[PDB]
Amino acid sequence: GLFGAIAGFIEGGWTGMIDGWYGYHHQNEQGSGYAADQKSTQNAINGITNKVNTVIEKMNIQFTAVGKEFNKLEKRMENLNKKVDDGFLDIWTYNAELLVLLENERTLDFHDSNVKNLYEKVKSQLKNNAKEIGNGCFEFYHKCDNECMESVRNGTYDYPKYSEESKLNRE
Amino acid sequence: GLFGAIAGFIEGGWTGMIDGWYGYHHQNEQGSGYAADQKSTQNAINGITNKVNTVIEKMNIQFTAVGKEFNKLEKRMENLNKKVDDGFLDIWTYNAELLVLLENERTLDFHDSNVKNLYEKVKSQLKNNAKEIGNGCFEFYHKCDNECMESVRNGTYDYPKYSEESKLNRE
Amino acid sequence: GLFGAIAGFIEGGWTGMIDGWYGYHHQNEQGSGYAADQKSTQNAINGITNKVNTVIEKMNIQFTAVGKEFNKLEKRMENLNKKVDDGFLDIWTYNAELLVLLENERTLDFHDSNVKNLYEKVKSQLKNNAKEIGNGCFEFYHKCDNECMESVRNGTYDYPKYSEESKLNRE
Amino acid sequence: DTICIGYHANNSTDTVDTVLEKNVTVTHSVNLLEDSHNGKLCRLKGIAPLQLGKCNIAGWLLGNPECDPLLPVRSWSYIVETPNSENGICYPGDFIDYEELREQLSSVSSFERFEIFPKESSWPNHNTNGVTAACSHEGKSSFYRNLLWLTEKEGSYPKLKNSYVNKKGKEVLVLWGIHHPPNSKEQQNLYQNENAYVSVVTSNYNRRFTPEIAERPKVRDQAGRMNYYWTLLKPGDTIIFEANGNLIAPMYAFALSRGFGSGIITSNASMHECNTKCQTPLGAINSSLPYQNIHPVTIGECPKYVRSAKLRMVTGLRNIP
Amino acid sequence: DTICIGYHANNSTDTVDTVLEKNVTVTHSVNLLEDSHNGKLCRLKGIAPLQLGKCNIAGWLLGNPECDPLLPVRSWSYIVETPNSENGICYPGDFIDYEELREQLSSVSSFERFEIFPKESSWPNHNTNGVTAACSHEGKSSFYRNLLWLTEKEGSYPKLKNSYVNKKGKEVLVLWGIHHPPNSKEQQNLYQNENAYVSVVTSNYNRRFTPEIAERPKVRDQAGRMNYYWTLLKPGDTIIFEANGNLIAPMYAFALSRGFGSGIITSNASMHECNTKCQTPLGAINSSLPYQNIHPVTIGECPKYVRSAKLRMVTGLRNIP
Amino acid sequence: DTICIGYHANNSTDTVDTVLEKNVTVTHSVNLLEDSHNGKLCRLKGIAPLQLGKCNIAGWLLGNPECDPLLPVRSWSYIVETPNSENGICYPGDFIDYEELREQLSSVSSFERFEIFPKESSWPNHNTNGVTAACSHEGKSSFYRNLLWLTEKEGSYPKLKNSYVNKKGKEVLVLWGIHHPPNSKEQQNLYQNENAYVSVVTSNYNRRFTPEIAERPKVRDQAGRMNYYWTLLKPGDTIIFEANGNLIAPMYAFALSRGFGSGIITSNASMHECNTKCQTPLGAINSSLPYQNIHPVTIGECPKYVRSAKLRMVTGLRNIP
Ligand SMILES: *[C@@H]1O[C@H](CO)[C@@H](O[C@@H]2O[C@H](CO)[C@@H](O[C@@H]3O[C@H](CO)[C@@H](O)[C@H](O)[C@@H]3O)[C@H](O)[C@H]2NC(C)=O)[C@H](O)[C@H]1NC(C)=O
Ligand SMILES: *[C@@H]1O[C@H](CO)[C@@H](O[C@@H]2O[C@H](CO)[C@@H](O[C@@H]3O[C@H](CO)[C@@H](O)[C@H](O)[C@@H]3O)[C@H](O)[C@H]2NC(C)=O)[C@H](O)[C@H]1NC(C)=O
Ligand SMILES: *[C@@H]1O[C@H](CO)[C@@H](O[C@@H]2O[C@H](CO)[C@@H](O[C@@H]3O[C@H](CO)[C@@H](O)[C@H](O)[C@@H]3O)[C@H](O)[C@H]2NC(C)=O)[C@H](O)[C@H]1NC(C)=O
Ligand SMILES: CN(C)[C@H]1CCN([S@@](=O)(F)=Nc2ccc(C(=O)N3CCO[C@@H](c4ccccc4)C3)c(Cl)c2)C1
Ligand SMILES: CN(C)[C@H]1CCN([S@@](=O)(F)=Nc2ccc(C(=O)N3CCO[C@@H](c4ccccc4)C3)c(Cl)c2)C1
Ligand SMILES: CN(C)[C@H]1CCN([S@@](=O)(F)=Nc2ccc(C(=O)N3CCO[C@@H](c4ccccc4)C3)c(Cl)c2)C1
Ligand SMILES: *[C@@H]1O[C@H](CO)[C@@H](O)[C@H](O)[C@H]1NC(C)=O
Ligand SMILES: *[C@@H]1O[C@H](CO)[C@@H](O)[C@H](O)[C@H]1NC(C)=O
Ligand SMILES: *[C@@H]1O[C@H](CO)[C@@H](O)[C@H](O)[C@H]1NC(C)=O
Repeated sequence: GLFGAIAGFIEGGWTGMIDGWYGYHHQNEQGSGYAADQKSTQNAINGITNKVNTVIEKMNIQFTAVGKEFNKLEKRMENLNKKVDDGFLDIWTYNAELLVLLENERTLDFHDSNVKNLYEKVKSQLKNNAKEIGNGCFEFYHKCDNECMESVRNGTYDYPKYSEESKLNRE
Repeated sequence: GLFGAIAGFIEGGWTGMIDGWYGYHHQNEQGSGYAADQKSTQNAINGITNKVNTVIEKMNIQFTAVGKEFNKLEKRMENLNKKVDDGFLDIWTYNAELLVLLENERTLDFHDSNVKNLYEKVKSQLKNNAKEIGNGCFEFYHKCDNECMESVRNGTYDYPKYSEESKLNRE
Repeated sequence: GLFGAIAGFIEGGWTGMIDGWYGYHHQNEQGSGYAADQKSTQNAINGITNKVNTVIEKMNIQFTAVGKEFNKLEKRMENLNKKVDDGFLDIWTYNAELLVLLENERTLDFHDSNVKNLYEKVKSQLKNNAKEIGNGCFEFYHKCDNECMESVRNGTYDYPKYSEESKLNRE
Repeated sequence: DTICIGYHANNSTDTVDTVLEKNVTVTHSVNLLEDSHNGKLCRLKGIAPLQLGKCNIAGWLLGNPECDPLLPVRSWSYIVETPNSENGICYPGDFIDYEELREQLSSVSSFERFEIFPKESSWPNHNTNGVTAACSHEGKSSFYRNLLWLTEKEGSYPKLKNSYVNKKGKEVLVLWGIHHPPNSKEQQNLYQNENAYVSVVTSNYNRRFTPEIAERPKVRDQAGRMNYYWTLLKPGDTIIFEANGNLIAPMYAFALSRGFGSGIITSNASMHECNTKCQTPLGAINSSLPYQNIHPVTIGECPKYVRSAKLRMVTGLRNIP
Repeated sequence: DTICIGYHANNSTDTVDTVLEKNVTVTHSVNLLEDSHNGKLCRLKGIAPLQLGKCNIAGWLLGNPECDPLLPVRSWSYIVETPNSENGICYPGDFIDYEELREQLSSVSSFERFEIFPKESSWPNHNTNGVTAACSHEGKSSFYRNLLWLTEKEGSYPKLKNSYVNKKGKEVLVLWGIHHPPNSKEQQNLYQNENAYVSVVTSNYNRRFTPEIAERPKVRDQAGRMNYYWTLLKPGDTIIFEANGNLIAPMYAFALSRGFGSGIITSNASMHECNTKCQTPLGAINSSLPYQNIHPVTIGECPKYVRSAKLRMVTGLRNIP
Repeated sequence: DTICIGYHANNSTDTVDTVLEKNVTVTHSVNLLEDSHNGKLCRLKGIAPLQLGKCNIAGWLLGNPECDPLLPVRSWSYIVETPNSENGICYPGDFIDYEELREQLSSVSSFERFEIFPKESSWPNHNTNGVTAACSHEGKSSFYRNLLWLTEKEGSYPKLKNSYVNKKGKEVLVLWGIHHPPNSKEQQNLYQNENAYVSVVTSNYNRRFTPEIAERPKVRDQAGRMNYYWTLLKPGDTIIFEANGNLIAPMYAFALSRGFGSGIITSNASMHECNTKCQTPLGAINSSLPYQNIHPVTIGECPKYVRSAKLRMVTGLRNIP
């Protein structure tokens, strides 16, 4: 994708995370589990629901539209009516297919951006207290319990609390 | 936004910076102040002015366009004239509203990108001579006077000049 | 650009790299040379070829479309035929010019993204075994022969293999 | 201890297309194209259509005797013609401005069939019993139910003169015909005058008709012709018929009510006890989707017709399990 | 010591919409939709319009006496009709190809009203003083200013024959009428011949008119009818009128100049001493914006009409003070 | 030791436009707008066009003698008229529904010119040798090749009656004319009857024509007029002509075949030994591009016409050597 996260440095998705589009997987002495980031998922849902509604609202309802009849001496008028009907159908088919293609590309890039931004938020919090092991995973240089993991997930990670221990194990 | 700077890791804007769209705030022993980045602001202004002019230029001027009259035995032709007028109005209203919505989304993402790129330019210059304290701010590990601040703003920061002092205070 | 690589922190392009859109230049004791990244270039080629084909496929072939004749007592019908022909021409000219402008902007941003993602892939591999010297170049803290360079290019760089030597020269 | 950043995946096999890539499998998606219909003719917004059965518009308005007679008053939301309407005009000729009349009926929501000139009161000095084998009924010669073939009585065709004042408060559609015999011997036999004429006048209509006699190729075994004419009589206006021959006089007229959103369609589907907001000649559509690919002809509040086979917008992510 | 990266904010309350989000407050924005007009009829590119006042197109061209007479020569940029034009055709009948004539006038920029057949020189053997109560003026019976009702003189209606050669170098619009009395007694009284005819011929026009006599409903208290006809006489061409009755002869014709960008509109606004590049029936528009939502009918160089209520493009950033 | 990330550059000077920036030099690009044609009239999908030469549609169908006679049977893909077609109708008058006939011919792919009424077999009691100076040939008076001017023979004009049955299996286009002398002396001289009439009838066509005699301005030195009429005779149907004067009888008719994708264009280009899938009045287009800016009139499989001067999509990168 444009932001390099989905199908990029994060190779695959998580079937085990069913509660959201983006989230975290943790592993410490207390166990393991998946936790969706509710803030980013809900914000994305609102944006995407906005996009689909905008596409539907932009297309007015088609009210009654039937054909006309012409006698054998009105061929020019009949062909003009056909040219109008065919021309409008050409444009609306064109507009509809292109709008979906264009918005589909942006939607996938939008999801790619959210994953990258979420990744950078964690990386900017941990700093040198952890190391990038690839695949979007961080290995802590200190013990990180469930309360410590929750602090990373909600953006309140206490970096000074673990700096001394991390530096020792970072050696 | 798509690039995570505006309303992201930089929470809010600066009412005190009136001379540009993007810029710097500094704090040292000589005082504090706001300084807009003229290069990025002027480049963005040229791009945005380009976009608005392109939208206006793409819409040709509407020359004279009035209605027609039909007698009681020309109802089919009257309804064909109405179908043409309504159909064109449907398409142009559709094109106009969607173009604004699409370009508005890109314009906000364009500004988000400029802030992020400006942030990364400073970060790539300071390297380990300063530390990321969040909210888009850097705290220097050395004394940085007005001349030193100007070097960061115009891309000529002398990293080796302060490496020894920064390493000492970085301890 | 939107991602800041092309015409950004990588100032200019390489006329000496003729085998691809993105690639690497290396310099060690065994010599120097340009090597295109075949994976990213081929993927971009497939995407761009997709985009051009989609634009052409979305425009149906124009089958026979000639004018009509009207006598001196059919001026209203003649002007209706002109209004239909002019109106459709206005829309298709509008759609064609805007589609090219919009896709051209996205195409340049697409190439900018590929360079940035390629740069970040190398940076995430080398970590602290090398230093960012600007202009998109990395200076190794250890000897890196042709086999070592090939490992970076294909994503199999052995970071632990050189950590001790890099740390010594990093001093 | 480790923490990882990741994204959702599932068992979805939905695919979408983008400008850069096709057949992208995605976790969630929304279909925007309606392609399903029920295959039935339904009531539209609570009002049933007017089905003409074996008749087309021309046959119903003139009163072709081979179609089942309708109730005196009908109200509808759209008009259905069968694709093989064999019963139309039965005596050959020209229906003047027929297509314009069809366009007028496309905005009519109700009719009342009433006797404008009563059969046994309006023409005391003329014969009104004329029938033809072209408009047969049950194997016997007959004629249009709404018209009357006036001919000579006791060897004479007096100059007739009759009028009607529109006191219905709605437009009244009046139809009549002009007969053109194939030779002068028949013209004298039926109408007793060779230089005959028909005059029809209202406040805004003024036309004079004259027979044009010549031998013609047989159409439905008739060398004669009948030309059919109509006009809309405004509320409060008078129509006057004057003729000394060849007039196919009106007997029943239609008081018409104007409505919105109606139209005429051709369909072989059957009427069912169902209600819809959108009707096509193939069937009814129950959908809130913005597009459909079922039929370009629509009545009611309908999705926009497009030629596309698939219109799917991705809502979720690329699916990589 | 610290340095920070930031972006602009201000007190702006302007909002824009995006595909992903609505009611986004932004620092700077540009309105693209013109919604203001001055509510007046103005000169268009330095040329004043032709206001018909109480007349419609039909009344002005025929010369209805209830409208103020115009100057012999006028040049305009557009034509204004009032929504309640009571003065049009005053003697009831049909204006043949009236809508086509209106379309022709939409590309006319000037007229010269000149005497094609002088009143006291062209018809020495016919009475030209005919007037009717339908075309009244100041409570007295009158007639069209551009036409002449020819009737019998001294009990005789000689077969007239008059012609005009177009030496104006521009198209000449000629109008005439045909009278249809309601009974043969009046036809003989006015024109002395029962089988009368009117012939009008040019190099490209060739039509013959014959009266059609019948009793008709009273329209403006007249059971008779007058049918109005017109043709465009090409430069250098001749028109010949031949009749032995029922001709409403032309007296004044119009030499027409062709222009570009003109049209006919209906408006109740008043003319003002102003100049504009864009005129709508509601008022004039002074704007460089690409869109407007004021009126779909426009004359001049105008923004494109759309149904939208708001079209605002953001130029600045999201505003977060 | 160093490793660097970079991108391609070359000597390309191609420029593209974006919404944010114009005159962007790019490494690779694709032109989408076809602006080249060969300037010749070519065969379309292997079929040569029908070139009318000095004739227009009217002159060819009536058989103006100043044009080179065509082969009895022709099949074509499109019809070419020259911009200065001087040879059309040579005897002045009106070609009724001429534009409708042109529209019919736009979907015709073949004709067979055959004798519907043989010259020396169909009119034994009438003179068929009438010629006029208006339709001259080699400096001598002549007449249309497909029509016959019937006049009196031995001081008498018997009431003629002739018919043709369509046994061609295709529609037959029949053309005829009606002559209007400028005075009654000539009407009696040519046709011996003053109250003459012409009748033409088929199963779906029924019209009666009557001369209208008056002095008219000279057009091509003729004060008389000839009105031209046509009808399409359905397969298996009969057409009957009945007249006692003024009939310009048909002699040759056209059996027509229906096709797809054809049309009529005006062009001064010359026919060449070439083949194309797309033909414009300026020349043929050989291209797979989606757009063209050569001409809005196209025949065949053609790119879409747009007003743009440049439509270039970038495929490569911004070029910064
Ligand atoms: C369009 O996108 C779909 C979504 O993935 C593609 O469908 C998948 O295509 C593969 C290959 O044709 C199908 O078969 C698989 O092939 C391997 C090779 O032998 C076989 O061992 C597997 O067991 C499997 O059958 C796969 O079932 C199919 N998945 C579906 C239909 O859900 C498709 O190929 C794309 N392209 C087109 C042109 O449709
Ligand atoms: C559309 O966008 C505008 C731009 O912000 C929104 O306008 C603002 O809406 C709030 C809430 O309705 C207004 O009232 C505020 O509410 C708090 C709660 O009590 C009150 O204490 C504040 O003093 C303030 O009055 C606010 O004034 C208003 N700002 C404006 C109009 O400039 C608006 O809500 C958005 N939505 C819609 C549907 O318009
Ligand atoms: C459109 O984009 C093209 C692509 O670069 C621009 O073309 C280049 O423009 C420059 C300046 O007009 C040309 O001249 C150069 O100027 C310097 C100044 O003296 C001179 O020393 C150089 O030797 C050189 O001649 C340059 O040749 C030209 N390159 C081309 C045509 O390939 C162009 O300016 C842009 N703008 C417009 C309005 O076309
Ligand atoms: C006329 N109809 C068809 C229209 C009218 C407008 N809507 S609507 O805009 F709401 N459509 C959709 C349809 C689907 C979605 C979507 O992907 N999910 C819904 C929210 O949980 C998401 C989720 C589920 C599991 C795990 C993680 C995330 C999945 C969205 Cl976001 C919007 C439909
Ligand atoms: C037909 N009319 C309406 C059209 C014709 C084309 N133009 S135009 O394209 F120039 N429009 C605009 C309108 C506004 C802007 C804009 O945001 N600022 C102007 C430049 O200083 C910016 C600034 C101000 C203070 C601090 C920081 C930055 C604000 C721009 Cl960039 C373009 C208008
Ligand atoms: C109707 N015609 C005109 C259409 C039908 C569809 N195609 S097509 O989509 F294939 N067009 C193009 C045209 C050009 C390109 C392109 O930039 N390069 C081709 C691949 O090597 C690229 C390269 C070369 C040297 C060094 C590095 C990279 C250059 C592409 Cl990617 C697609 C044309
Ligand atoms: C974040 O999680 C921590 C648990 O470590 C908790 O103490 C804190 O209150 C949470 N903050 C928010 C804003 O939820
Ligand atoms: C950048 O600022 C420094 C001040 O520290 C100054 O010496 C230098 O000349 C400036 N460079 C540019 C290109 O403006
Ligand atoms: C990558 O390059 C190295 C050379 O250092 C080679 O040993 C390895 O097999 C390569 N891997 C792939 C997947 O090409």
